[PDB]
Amino acid sequence: IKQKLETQFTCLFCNHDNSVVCTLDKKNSIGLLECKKCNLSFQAPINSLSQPIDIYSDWIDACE
Amino acid sequence: TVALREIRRYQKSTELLIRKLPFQRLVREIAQDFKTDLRFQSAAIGALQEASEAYLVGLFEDTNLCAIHAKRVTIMPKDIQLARRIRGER
Amino acid sequence: LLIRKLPFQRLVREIAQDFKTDLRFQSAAIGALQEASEAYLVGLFEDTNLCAIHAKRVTIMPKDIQLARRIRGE
Amino acid sequence: NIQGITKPAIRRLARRGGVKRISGLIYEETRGVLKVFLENVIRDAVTYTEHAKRKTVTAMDVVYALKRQGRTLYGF
Amino acid sequence: NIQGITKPAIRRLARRGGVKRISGLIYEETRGVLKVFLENVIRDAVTYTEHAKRKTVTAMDVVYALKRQGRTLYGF
Amino acid sequence: RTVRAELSFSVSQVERSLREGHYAQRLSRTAPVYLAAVIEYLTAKVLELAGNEAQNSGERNITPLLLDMVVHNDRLLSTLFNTTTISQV
Amino acid sequence: VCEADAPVSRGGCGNTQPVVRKDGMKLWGTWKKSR
Amino acid sequence: SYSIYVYKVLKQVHPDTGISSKAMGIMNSFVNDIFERIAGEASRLAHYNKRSTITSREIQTAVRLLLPGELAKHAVSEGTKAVTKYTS
DNA sequence: TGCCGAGGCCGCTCAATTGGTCGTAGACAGCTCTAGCACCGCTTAAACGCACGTACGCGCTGTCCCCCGCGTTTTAACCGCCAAGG
DNA sequence: CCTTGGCGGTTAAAACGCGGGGGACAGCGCGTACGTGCGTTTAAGCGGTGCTAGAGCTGTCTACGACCAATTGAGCGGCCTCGGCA
Ligand SMILES: [Zn+2]
Repeated sequence: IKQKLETQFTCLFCNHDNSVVCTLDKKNSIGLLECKKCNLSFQAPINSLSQPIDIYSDWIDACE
Repeated sequence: TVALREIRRYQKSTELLIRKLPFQRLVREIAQDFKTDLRFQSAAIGALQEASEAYLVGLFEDTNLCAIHAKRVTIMPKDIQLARRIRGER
Repeated sequence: LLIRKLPFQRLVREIAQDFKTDLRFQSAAIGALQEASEAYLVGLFEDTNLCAIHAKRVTIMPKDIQLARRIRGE
Repeated sequence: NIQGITKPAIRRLARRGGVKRISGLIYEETRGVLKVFLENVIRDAVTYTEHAKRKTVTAMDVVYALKRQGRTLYGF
Repeated sequence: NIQGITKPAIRRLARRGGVKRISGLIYEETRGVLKVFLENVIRDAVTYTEHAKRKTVTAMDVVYALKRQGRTLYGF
Repeated sequence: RTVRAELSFSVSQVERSLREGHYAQRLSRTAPVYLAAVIEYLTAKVLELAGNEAQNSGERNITPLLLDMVVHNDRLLSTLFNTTTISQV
Repeated sequence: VCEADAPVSRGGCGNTQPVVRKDGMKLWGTWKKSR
Repeated sequence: SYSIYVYKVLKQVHPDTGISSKAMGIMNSFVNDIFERIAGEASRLAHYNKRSTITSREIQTAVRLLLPGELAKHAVSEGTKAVTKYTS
């Protein structure tokens, strides 16, 4: 079953903190970051061990 | 006969003929393809469904006329392909 | 223009007399009416043609015109 | 009269429309469609002229009457 | 998907319209006519929502989108 | 002025809407009385038929099904509602 | 949801009700605004 | 907005027949639509003649344009026999 | 026999009335445009008959794909169970 | 002892195969009234001055209704009194 989790991470674009939601689909190995504010979306691959800090880390490197 | 029966019935009533949940899913899917996670008032979706069903029903009236014009009792693709063309939809 | 312009003007003045009296028309007004009327009739004949062809009829009949006009909402 | 809308002028319109063959009853049915179209547009053109306190139906009253039917006309 | 517009819902609608017997190649067409109608109305409803700086498509945005097609909807 | 003109709609509220709609820069003295009279006629022609059909059918109240059946029947005003759709929801 | 209408009005206001959670000395309520 | 007067005309046309709550919203959207259509059309009329004041004459013309036929005739007779009763 | 339903009185908020600007709306004049309405010369376009042909329509046939009913069965969507933690 | 992570159990109906049996799609036959290209003759159609004036175009003048500013009256909601059905 998918996991819809709220986090305390700051969006890299709109800068609103505590407004990034992480949807981790392990059945297809696809993780999804969403803002609740500006609502920018970012997709990245996840394994079985990943957690909201794993894809949010991949989002920091995808920008820089 | 049962076909006629249904036509006597549906034309008598005004309830929505498409299932609510499914329609909600279709609308949200299509909308999601324009702008991500768009929230919807329930009345917005209801408006969309009323409009869509009225549209399809009218289309089926015209389609029926096109089929009957061709001395047929069964509506086919050439009917809609005609009704919508004359409507200026295509 | 495919209709004698003058005949379109006559008919026009006649119909117009039934709405408002002692009317006068600019020539350009009548011309506008004729362009509009002929464009309308041509389009209608296209749709009618489509109805006839639909009913193994490429040759328009009154039935075809009536179907076309009904679907147009006319 | 409506009889000025001659048989070969409707025939020409039909040809311009793509019709190959015309029945013998289209001619009175096309005059009855043209008369309805003119009774719908001239009523609005006469309404714009009576509203403009004129007695001459200009071509912009005809453009406005065709605009009120979704038939915008360019060139006047 | 568009497959949620099922076979008997298109049949029911046809029954309301007055259709007696319906050929098989009409549901896909309807699914393709309904999708064009929704792609024409939802585009205008999303345009009114993005113009109103909202994120929730209200029912008055749908009424305005249907009003821009000559399909005024009463009751919202 | 509504009772004085012996009408039922307020010339005032509608006039306020005209001011808020900003349909022009300045209204006339008798333009909202004519518009309220005309509107009042259309409401007293539609609801006259809805109240005629509720007692012809035998209904007590007026439902939206009565409005949808009347305005698309009654060729008197069915032309005004060629392109309308009562929601019925 | 607190129903405005009986399942006829019951005195309700129609509002959906939140899921109230305790976080120390503070209570947080999460309302589901009207998938 | 206009729902308080729809019931007031309904008390005159049918003092025995009541109306629902959805039908009041339908008649209120009908009235706000034929209002924002007549005023809109009238606004177009006041621009085509380069005027600045919407008089009752631009309303009578927008009623002649919008309403088809007998509804416009009756519509223009009720507005005229309400403005004349107003000025007296 | 007596208290909650309805009308009346005291506040609230928005509508109605009055006075000064103010540029834009209405008047009015000078004057040229294309619409005014009447006649020529010529011509592209129109009124009416033909006739063998291609299209329009009626009747019979094939087989054939939607017609009506039943049964579980599955997504989607509402209500209760495994056995880990804090 | 109590409340979430994923999982059976919880319905209205359709995911319809597929058994049965017939309405009706498209090609094929015959079959008749109507039907346009070409032919005649025409009555109106296109282009030119000649004449005559209605009211648009553009100019400055004079002008009356709205804007935003201080007064202030009527409709409506919250207290508060009066009254007959149970
Ligand atoms: Zn963001």
